[PDB]
Amino acid sequence: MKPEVEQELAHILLTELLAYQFASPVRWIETQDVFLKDFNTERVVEIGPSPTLAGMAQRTLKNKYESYDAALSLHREILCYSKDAKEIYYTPDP
Amino acid sequence: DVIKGKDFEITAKEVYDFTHAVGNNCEDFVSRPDRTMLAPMDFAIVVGWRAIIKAIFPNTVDGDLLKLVHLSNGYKMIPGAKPLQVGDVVSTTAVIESVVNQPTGKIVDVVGTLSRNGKPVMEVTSSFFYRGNYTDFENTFQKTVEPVYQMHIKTSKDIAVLRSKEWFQLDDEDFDLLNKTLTFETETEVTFKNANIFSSVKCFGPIKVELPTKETVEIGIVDYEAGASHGNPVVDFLKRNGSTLEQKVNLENPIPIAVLDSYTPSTNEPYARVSGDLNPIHVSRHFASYANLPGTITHGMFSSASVRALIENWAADSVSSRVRGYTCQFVDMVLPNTALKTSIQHVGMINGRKLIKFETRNEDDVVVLTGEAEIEQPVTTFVFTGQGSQEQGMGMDLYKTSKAAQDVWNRADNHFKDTYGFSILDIVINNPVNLTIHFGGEKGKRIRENYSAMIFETIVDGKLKTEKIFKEINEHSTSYTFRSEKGLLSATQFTQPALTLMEKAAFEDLKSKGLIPADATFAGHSLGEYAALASLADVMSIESLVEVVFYRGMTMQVAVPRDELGRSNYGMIAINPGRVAASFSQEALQYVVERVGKRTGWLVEIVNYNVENQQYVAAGDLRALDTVTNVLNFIKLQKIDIIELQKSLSLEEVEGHLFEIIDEASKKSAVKPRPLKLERGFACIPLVGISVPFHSTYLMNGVKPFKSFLKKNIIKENVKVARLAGKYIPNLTAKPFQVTKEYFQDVYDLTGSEPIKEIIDNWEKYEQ
Repeated sequence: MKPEVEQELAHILLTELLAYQFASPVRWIETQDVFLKDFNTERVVEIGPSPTLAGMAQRTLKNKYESYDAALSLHREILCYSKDAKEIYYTPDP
Repeated sequence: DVIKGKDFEITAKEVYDFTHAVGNNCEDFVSRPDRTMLAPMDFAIVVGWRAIIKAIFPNTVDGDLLKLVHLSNGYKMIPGAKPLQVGDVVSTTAVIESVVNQPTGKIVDVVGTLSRNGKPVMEVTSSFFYRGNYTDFENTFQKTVEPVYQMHIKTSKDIAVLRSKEWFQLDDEDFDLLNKTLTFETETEVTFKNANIFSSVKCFGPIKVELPTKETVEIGIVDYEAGASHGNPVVDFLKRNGSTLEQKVNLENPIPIAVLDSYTPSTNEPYARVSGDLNPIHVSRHFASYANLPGTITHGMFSSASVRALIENWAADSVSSRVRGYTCQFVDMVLPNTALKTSIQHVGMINGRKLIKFETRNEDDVVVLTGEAEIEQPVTTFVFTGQGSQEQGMGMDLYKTSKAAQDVWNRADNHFKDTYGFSILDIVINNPVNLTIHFGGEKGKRIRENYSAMIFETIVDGKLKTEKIFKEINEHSTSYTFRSEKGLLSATQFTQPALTLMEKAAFEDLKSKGLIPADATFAGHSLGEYAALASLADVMSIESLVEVVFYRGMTMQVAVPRDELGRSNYGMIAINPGRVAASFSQEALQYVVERVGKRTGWLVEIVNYNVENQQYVAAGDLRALDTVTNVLNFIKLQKIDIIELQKSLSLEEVEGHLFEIIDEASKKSAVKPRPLKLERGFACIPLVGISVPFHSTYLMNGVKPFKSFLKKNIIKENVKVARLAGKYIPNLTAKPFQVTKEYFQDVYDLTGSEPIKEIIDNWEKYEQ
């Protein structure tokens, strides 16, 4: 499918998603069932001055994934930038 | 001449025998059902060893193969190439790279390339050492593939420097190079007359220009020819004036991963059989005595593959797929019956792949090997905080240290000073309660002209009512005053850009220290998803991003024009459905919020679906927020399920039983005046710092202007699909970004629109 057409279609697709998610409800229930479950992402970082999505992704996992995280030998690190930067930059205290 | 090896099919037996011939404990190389039996990348040599050695024989590359001690070998996957599966059919082709006659002997570099399905999958770079003295000035040659340098032409004194260079042949000699990014497919051949001076220099290769649509074209040719060369000036030029595409960043302090005890087996027989390295020096003591060495030397590549197991174990989290590279430099020699104490360090990080540096120690406390290892960890995903979480002096700790923060904040603030005549950095730093934007002077007029174009395009009964923001400001207005009760930073118009910038500056500091894989997923908290999108994809430039978020912040301040103070009779509330009752799920919450909103006649809807049966943020009329607060107070106290009584007792009588409770709640919720506080329920907790009703039904009018702005401010030239696709998860549509009729039809279902319906019907025209 043509590059200039695939650029037009991706441009309109995103533009309409952002124009509507502007005034549309945020389905974050299923958003946490796109990456946490379906894509087995290990390390989650929360970019911001306080943790909000942190306690959200952690309590989604404790509800639905405590038996899905312990049964596939994986450690999910839910991190916030302003609180847990050390783990990000790999700059521990010796 | 390019050499070609016999097409070598991968089997499950040979890989199963190799996991004991190296002693690998990785379970991704064991034969089990469902999951594939991936080849360990150290097995790639078994395919290509036959061809690589075939390049070292030629009668013009001459030396004592007994005195040939392997110098350095690697394995590197090309980008995207999946590592070898169980049953794969892998062909080999190699070429001899450089014949370098070092004073101590002759290093010969060999480049082998393995091909599966017709395409390349991994390249093997090696160097070997014929020791002695090599008057080999005729039989020598250097044929290396020079790194693709770029060069940015920001200015005219520096395009004049490039044009002075005769080697830059242009197809269109008038082509305006200014404000472009050229790249150089440089490959340099060189003959030597001596061990330093070159006999002749050959620099050729096309020259491209990155276009705004990210499709390059060959606009020039490099063609540098001379006699008695001492160095390639072309490559020397691009070394200082141009830049390498990939620059590995390092840590402040390298992570001491470990120092693990690997034991060399008494015998080098089980690996010489499976490797095709029959070389007796490893097994035959009589051969090992002829080589002057202190016994039957362990296979080098065996020491390589034994340390690779350790690199995959304790630096690649025990996964076959994610390890990308593996090199080993042969320093010293070690015998069988040793306990090798291998010193692994994580020293670097580059663009997702962890740079792992090691040296190999024995019990004897001496170094026998060095080498690198690239390991991608695609298992990163980003979540971005939304509004309310802002405070005075936020992201100023990052500002005074990082250049990646500094340059972001500075570029935004310069954009804001020159556009709207104010400092977001002033606001964040000291939170002025009021800010007077002065339109005095020619700066001030051009600022005011920017203010004049901020307009609500709000639909009213199938017709747009373009009502100006801050109506007061007109062509005769001198100076406007932005007003806050406590501190303007708190007002959303500034909260949104400040938060979005701090989150862009933090993420650009991680780009500067390159801790961010290029295939991670992401999603953000209502506003957060603007930061994530600018961050992970570069969807908006910094000046674009701040403008669009400012415009949003203006749209959301005067979405509902308020009283004199600025107290909107709207807001939000974060509801635990479990608090009211555990049996009271998400289906009983959406049913009770829709039944209270139809009866009471006011607005209340579910706008964020945060946590599954623990957090749903519901916005609308503030009386329609405290009457649903009292509805989940009264259902909680009464312990009365609606999902039990609607099916298991009576059909739609519960709907007629829900009027009288909503009629109780809404006749005590209609008493309280308009400046009412949303008082925390037993089921609900009210949101602080958010007076606007974002994502509710109140701003259904102001969707069409926000589209009109995102049409003027998202240009398809910036937008790429590759960088988005598989990662981008919208807030509304919780799905991977897909450019298909599946996603167009699933978005048209949630909220229909004229341009998504026009593309679904005309999808077959845009297919071809």
